Amino acid sequence: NEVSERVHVYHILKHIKDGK
Repeated sequence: NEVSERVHVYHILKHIKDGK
């Protein structure tokens, strides 16, 4: 499913790069 796969990959990069 296109919605399920893309939301998962966007949250991993947003939390590590912006948060640290």
